[PDB]
Amino acid sequence: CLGWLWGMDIDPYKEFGATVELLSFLPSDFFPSVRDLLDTAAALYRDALESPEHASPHHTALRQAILCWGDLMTLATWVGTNLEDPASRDLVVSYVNTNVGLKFRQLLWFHISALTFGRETVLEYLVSFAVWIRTPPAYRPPNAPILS
Amino acid sequence: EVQLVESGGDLVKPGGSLKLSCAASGFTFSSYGMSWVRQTPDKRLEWVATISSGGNYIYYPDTVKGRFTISRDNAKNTLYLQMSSLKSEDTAMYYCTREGAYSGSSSYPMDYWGQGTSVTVSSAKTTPPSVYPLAPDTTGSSVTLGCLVKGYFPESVTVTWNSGSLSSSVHTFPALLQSGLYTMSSSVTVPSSTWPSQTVTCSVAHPASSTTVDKKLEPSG
Amino acid sequence: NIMMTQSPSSLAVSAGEKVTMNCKSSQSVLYSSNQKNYLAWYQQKPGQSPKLLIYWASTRESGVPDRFTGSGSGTDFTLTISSVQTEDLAVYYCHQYLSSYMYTFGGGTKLEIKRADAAPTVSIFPPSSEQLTSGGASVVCFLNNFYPKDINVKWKIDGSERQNGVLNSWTDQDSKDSTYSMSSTLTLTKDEYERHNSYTCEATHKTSTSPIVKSFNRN
Repeated sequence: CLGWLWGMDIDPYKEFGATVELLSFLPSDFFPSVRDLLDTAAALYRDALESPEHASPHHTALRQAILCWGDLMTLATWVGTNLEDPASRDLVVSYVNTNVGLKFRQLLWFHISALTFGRETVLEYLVSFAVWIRTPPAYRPPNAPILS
Repeated sequence: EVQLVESGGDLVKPGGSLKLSCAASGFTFSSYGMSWVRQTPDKRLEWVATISSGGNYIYYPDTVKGRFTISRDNAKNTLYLQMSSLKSEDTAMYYCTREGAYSGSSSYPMDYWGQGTSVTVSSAKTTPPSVYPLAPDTTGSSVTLGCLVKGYFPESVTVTWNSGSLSSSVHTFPALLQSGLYTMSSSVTVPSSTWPSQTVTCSVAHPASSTTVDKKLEPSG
Repeated sequence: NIMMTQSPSSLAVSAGEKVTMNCKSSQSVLYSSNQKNYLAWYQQKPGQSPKLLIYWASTRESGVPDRFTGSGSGTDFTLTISSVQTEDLAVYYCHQYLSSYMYTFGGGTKLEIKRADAAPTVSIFPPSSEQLTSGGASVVCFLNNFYPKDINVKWKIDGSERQNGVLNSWTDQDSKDSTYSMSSTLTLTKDEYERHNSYTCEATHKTSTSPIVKSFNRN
């Protein structure tokens, strides 16, 4: 599977140009609700691969992302029972939300915008927005880069 | 293999215009931002302009904004630099560079540089060089021959011996400005068994004046 | 504008020695969010375009020899070559890419190779037939393959030292033997040249207390 419980997961976005050391620059409130992210993800995933030529590795990799999120929803309920209660059953939701939860939130957005705009458009937005935050203020324009 | 090939460099009168081109190959050109960096005669490196992968975001320093325009054509795999209101302080070697941030992390600065195109902003008129042969005493094991290339403008000139055959013992002396014109020299050290028995010629090319001059080195007496 | 300052402007080292070159930024290039320094080092070998050596102040680029090491944080950075190779003869520049809205470069540090002292091979050349034909007369002296770069050339016309119309040009260090070469050119009119007979060029180098003398007479 793509998404993982690992601290520094091997090849998370590498195959699609970008890396986590680039997506990190974007704020946490920028990404929408997880349910809406997955609902609009599965929306394009089904109707594009069939019928092709529209077989893109973006929605193809999304199948290994949505199912791996399902592989966590089934896992979390089982962990918060089989062990103890304090810092064993209550810290299960605390592990996913929001650290592990943010990883999928940004991963979904990355692959969704890749089809909505273009892999290059996203990679360009990711580079230019990072460039915007890095710039020492005042010499930096106040108008932040947008994705449209 | 990543190749960046700049073209367009020339002698331009102050206040003039010039358009530089850079042909890129060996990478997905539309995935990378591109920049122009110039190297002045003092050997200082100066950032001129950047353009994002798509052509959406454009950046300029205070020295060039309003006079220079960076552009790209992702369909022709070309980067452009339209320079206008040219001034003498714009005289430099212009490099086309590929921005690396686009490969993955922000960690990456510009990674590949092209070979450059020299731009000369001057009112001094383009003058072709005068090539003089330097031929010699009781000849030792080796003889030193030379070529004096005098009174050309602008820089540069290329001197080749036996049209590239004689490469190993060549010395190219940097040009010096004398009375508003350049002068340079070149030397070859050949075995005494090869000269004057075999023919030694220096070929001087001044691309600015579309000049090529081949001078045969002959002995004296 | 973050100004980049490099020291020393140049330095000579012998093959196998450790080299340290310094870079100073007018303000910090450390991110504090990333906790990464936005500093790069480029190497420019003679007749070539720059090549990226180090990024994030300490990380080597793909294909960069292990001898190259970058260190420092905030405003003070260094590039270390431990140990030097003759191939490492280049100008090393530092670059800050924090801004990206105004990228800056350091002035560069010129790395030269220290070698065993070598005396010049001197050659004198009288004006060519075709040059005299045009009304000018240039006498040339080549001082080839010496070490160090410091050399003196005096021109003597019939015993008297001349100091008008002399241009000297040095070659950059040799890629093969790490030596320097220099060309001295005495420029006179055909008339000024014809008025005298003995033309001498004397070279003074660290290698000998006696000048290397080369001359010719119009006979």
